Amino acid sequence: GGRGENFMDIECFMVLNPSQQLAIAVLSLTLGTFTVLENLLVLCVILHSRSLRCRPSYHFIGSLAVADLLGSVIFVYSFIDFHVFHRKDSRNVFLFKLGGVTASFTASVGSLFLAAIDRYISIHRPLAYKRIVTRPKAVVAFCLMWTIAIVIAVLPLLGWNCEKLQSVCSDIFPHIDKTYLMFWIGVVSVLLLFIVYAYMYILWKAHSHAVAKALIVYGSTTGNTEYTAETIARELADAGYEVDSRDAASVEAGGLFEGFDLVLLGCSTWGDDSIELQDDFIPLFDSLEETGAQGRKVACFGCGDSSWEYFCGAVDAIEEKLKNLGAEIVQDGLRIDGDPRAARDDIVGWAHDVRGAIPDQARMDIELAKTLVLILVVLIICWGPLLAIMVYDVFGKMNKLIKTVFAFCSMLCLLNSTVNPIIYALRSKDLRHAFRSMF
Ligand SMILES: Cc1cc2nc3c(=O)[nH]c(=O)nc-3n(C[C@H](O)[C@H](O)[C@H](O)COP(=O)(O)O)c2cc1C
Repeated sequence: GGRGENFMDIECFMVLNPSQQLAIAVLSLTLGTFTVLENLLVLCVILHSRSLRCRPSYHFIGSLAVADLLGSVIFVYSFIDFHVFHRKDSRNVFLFKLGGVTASFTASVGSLFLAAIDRYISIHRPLAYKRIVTRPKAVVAFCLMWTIAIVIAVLPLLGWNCEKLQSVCSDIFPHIDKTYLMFWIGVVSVLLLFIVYAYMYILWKAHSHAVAKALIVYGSTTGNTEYTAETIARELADAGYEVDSRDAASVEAGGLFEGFDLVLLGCSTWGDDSIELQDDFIPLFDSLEETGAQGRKVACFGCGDSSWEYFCGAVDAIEEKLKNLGAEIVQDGLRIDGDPRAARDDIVGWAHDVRGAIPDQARMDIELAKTLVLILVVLIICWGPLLAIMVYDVFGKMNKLIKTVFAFCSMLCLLNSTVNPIIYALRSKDLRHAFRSMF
């Protein structure tokens, strides 16, 4: 060529111009540069803090984030190198760009593979897991994995080709050998098929010991016990519980506590002359034996005022019935005098003591399993469609329609690298603190 065989030179069927050309250009460039910076931000907090670069779990995030960065950098580079300067790509300069993107996804799948192995060791060798998967072990596994990932990108650059082999070309990518894609597609397809199976088994094994779901049922008229429950809700949410907070007026007692292994009942006391539970709680209290409390871990809280004869008599009545039902009361009830906002240190302190009802390792294994499946599903949603396009290319021919959706499916591949740093921020509670360490 000619017009040039250039990276990001797609068929570009244009419904509207030049607003599309102008607006999509700025939009796509801004999206790309945002990714490079936000994945550069993830790379920073990890290398910056020692409490994380010694963890084997952050050798997994850092690997993903530098894979996301390798691709987002190639995106912005090739976008500004062609849509702004209109420069031409030779054979090697083209394959290097494409190989970089290919390497970014390879290492991403390779990282999810190593994570599955770590979880398999945690499942099969829970006792000695800490001494098996160590910082020097994790570095070697990831360094090896990247060299295997890089090698595949360079293989096309180096040997496999249309030009060098005079082989059948790919209808999507210039210079690319069709039989190389079969090898590439098959390798990642097998790995992903295993990772999908593994991540399901990992998550299933993580629920065999414990689920990490807390239930909070509160009865409140003024809102003091609602504020108390919402405060307890966020402390348990940070500590790795899937917290479900419900007003007593909206629940049915039958089988209420099923599926939860921590249940926190809160109720205010309204003894005008006697002792009475908050009215929305009474229906639950009267049918409490239907909830499934026997053997379950529970604890009570409630707002009251000491100038009444029976200070927080409601939590007394609930705890006594929970004892009579064979519930496992984890600790003594929280009794808040006066305004709960003026006693927040106790509410948070109590929630911290209740937190230990389920061991840290069980909750941590569940959020690790939950986090991995989210990374995986996002990766299948974004990169999946593009892979399906490449499958259409190798076996049979393309279609005019598949060449058009490819322009938008390839943009899905980019926003996978943008939401992964967002996923790390929402689930890795330690990364948030390391971030705030640098203000
Ligand atoms: C009519 C009335 C009766 C009350 N009786 C008691 C009581 O017997 N024992 C107690 O500890 N507090 C009693 N209180 C105080 C409430 O429990 C207190 O106002 C509580 O903070 C309100 O809870 P809530 O806003 O979450 O519904 C009573 C308050 C009122 C207005």
